[PDB]
Amino acid sequence: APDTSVSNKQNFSTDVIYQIFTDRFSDGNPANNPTGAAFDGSCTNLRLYCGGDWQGIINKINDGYLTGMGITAIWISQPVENIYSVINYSGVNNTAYHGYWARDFKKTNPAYGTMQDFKNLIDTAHAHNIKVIIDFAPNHTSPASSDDPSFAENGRLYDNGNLLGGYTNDTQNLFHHYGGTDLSTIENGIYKNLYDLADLNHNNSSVDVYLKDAIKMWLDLGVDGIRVDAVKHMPFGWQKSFMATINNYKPVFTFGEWLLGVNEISPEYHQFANESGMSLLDFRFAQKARQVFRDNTDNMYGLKAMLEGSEVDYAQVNDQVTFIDNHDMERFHTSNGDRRKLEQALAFTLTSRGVPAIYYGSEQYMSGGNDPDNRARLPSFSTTTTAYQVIQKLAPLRKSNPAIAYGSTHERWINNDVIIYERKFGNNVAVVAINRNMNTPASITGLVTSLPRGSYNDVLGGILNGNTLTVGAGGAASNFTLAPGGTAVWQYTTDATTPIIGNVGPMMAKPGVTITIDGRGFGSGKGTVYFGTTAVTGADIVAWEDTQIQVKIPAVPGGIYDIRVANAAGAASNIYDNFEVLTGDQVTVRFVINNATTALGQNVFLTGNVSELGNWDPNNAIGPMYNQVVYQYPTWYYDVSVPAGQTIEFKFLKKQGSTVTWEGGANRTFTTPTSGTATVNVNWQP
Ligand SMILES: C[C@H]1O[C@H](O[C@H]2[C@H](O)[C@@H](O)[C@H](O)O[C@@H]2CO)[C@H](O)[C@@H](O)[C@@H]1N[C@H]1C=C(CO)[C@@H](O[C@H]2O[C@H](CO)[C@@H](O)[C@H](O)[C@H]2O)[C@H](O)[C@H]1O
Ligand SMILES: [Ca+2]
Ligand SMILES: [Ca+2]
Repeated sequence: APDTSVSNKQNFSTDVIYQIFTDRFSDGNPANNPTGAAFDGSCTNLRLYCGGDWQGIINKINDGYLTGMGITAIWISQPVENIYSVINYSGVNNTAYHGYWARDFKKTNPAYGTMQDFKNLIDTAHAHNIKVIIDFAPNHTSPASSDDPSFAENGRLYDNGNLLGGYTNDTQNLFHHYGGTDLSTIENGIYKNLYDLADLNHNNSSVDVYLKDAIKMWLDLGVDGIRVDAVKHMPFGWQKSFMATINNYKPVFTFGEWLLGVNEISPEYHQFANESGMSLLDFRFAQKARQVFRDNTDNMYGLKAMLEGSEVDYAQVNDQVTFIDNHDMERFHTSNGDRRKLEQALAFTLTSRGVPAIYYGSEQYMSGGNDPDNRARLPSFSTTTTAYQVIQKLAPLRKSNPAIAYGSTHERWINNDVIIYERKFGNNVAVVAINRNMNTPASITGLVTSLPRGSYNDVLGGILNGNTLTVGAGGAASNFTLAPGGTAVWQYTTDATTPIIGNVGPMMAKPGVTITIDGRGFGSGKGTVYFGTTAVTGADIVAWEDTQIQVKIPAVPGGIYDIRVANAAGAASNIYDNFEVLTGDQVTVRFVINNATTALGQNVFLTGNVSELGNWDPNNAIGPMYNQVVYQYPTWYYDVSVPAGQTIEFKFLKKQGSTVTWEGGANRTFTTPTSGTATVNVNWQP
């Protein structure tokens, strides 16, 4: 089907996501509203339920509020049943309005709707070519005190009505009981509890299998994407086996939230987007966009350096979800902030690389500080605000112009307050000019673009004071003055004669899974897909058309491969690298090694004979292992995704800089479980 189709669950670069807090959008069914102390119909106590639901979203899709804006994907609050308690935290009452305090991952939150209401939402969104992304928060259940079992619902987890267990007297060890995190280390943030939430123990086989069973249930209901909460607070090896469960079953676009502060660049963050099998909410983008367009704490050279730096640091930058604010930030618009600042920041996000997300109420200029004040009920459904019109004119270009959905980003003109960049994909191009200075016009001289000659009209129709661009020979533009606050977008689309790959989804799966390769210029007739030098042709190519190919992963050994497409005429595409072929289905095994004493700067790692363990390469070994919370030094431990049902060979090693010290003796062997969990507990062999 085409790359822009609503049925494309794997890749979202052609979409614009509207992020809805279900409770704060529209109460379409008053009969499902919480009663008593859990409800506030005026929505002035922002920690109570206001009444918004799935019928309210169905209504705003039907009457054209969302589709008039050009939205093609909706991201809603976690749909699962939550605790019913009103918890009083030092005077103020709190409810699960936000969907994050789960008690049954197999049932719906009835304040939002019934399972029939969820089905009706999937089907009415799809009939209007809107994809549906759900939050999924598998790190915890709800507020709990094992010392006081009467507090809230004591973190109890149910499985479709059946109690699996609570936090007090957890003889099954369904939960973690190591105390609360001080966030000092990533290790500390993973196994210790955050706030008062009952942390799930993913090394318990029942919890592992249950969470994997529950995500497949929501995939069977037709969801198109998953946003997973608190990814830096769950074992990276368990999350990799969780992604393999999704990708080897029904692959959908998945991304997580790993929060970064202003001008924080974390290698672990980039490593997670590049290796987990999921992408990330692009905080690096969001924070620099706020410094330049909102806070004025950096200028356009900072913006340029972030766009240029992130194109390299993210192995698949077209999968990162961008935004200028969301549920974990103060709203972009401030009380004394010029609305043009919000309007330019939205135009910047909508024409940039990645998958744009707009937080509900941006188009109505909502302001508010941090939680809960950034989650007020949206005040109006006015269809005529400038911000609504800016999204309406620009959001369609992600479907119609492949330079915007997939293209590279090239700075063509810049100074402290102005940037003009070009997006380019084959011969499709979009050029965007932004002057953030609200009182000084900018004289543009010397602009050269990849546009053919013509008089290009601003796609924004001059509403943000843009102008026509006259382009002559060699892509040279005639000089112009960019108005104060001016933003203009100019574009040209045409056919690709040669194959170009813009995006691939999923990026990690076992042999036989169908992956989706999107781009332009593939042609009508089936050609060849290369995974490395292995060619797959004929019946293994499930679908071929000019913008999308669906092909089965060949039976190649586990490892990472370059993908390349050749059309029927033998013309080959660009390489899309970093694809990981798994050895098979995954299970997460806890590896524990005792008596492994180390020097300062020396850490313990694991490697072995399958690609998941780095294929005996010390530079690709698993670790550094942990050694503080679950087990303490000199015992080291780590949760590692490993192929299910087979005998692996492995050894531990110590690494300090360039020096590797391998365990002596024979190679260790272990037969892994077919999907469930397991622990290996061994002693260092000198
Ligand atoms: C649990 C929180 O998770 C998300 O934010 C994460 C992010 O995904 C991580 O990878 C990142 O690195 O750390 C962030 C912080 O954990 C999500 O976006 C947050 O909004 C989410 N917050 C929830 C959960 C709770 C905790 O029960 C609520 O806070 C309550 O807890 C405190 C202390 O007990 C009380 O004083 C408050 O009054 C409670 O509301 C939040 O309301 C809710 O937003
Ligand atoms: Ca309601
Ligand atoms: Ca955790």
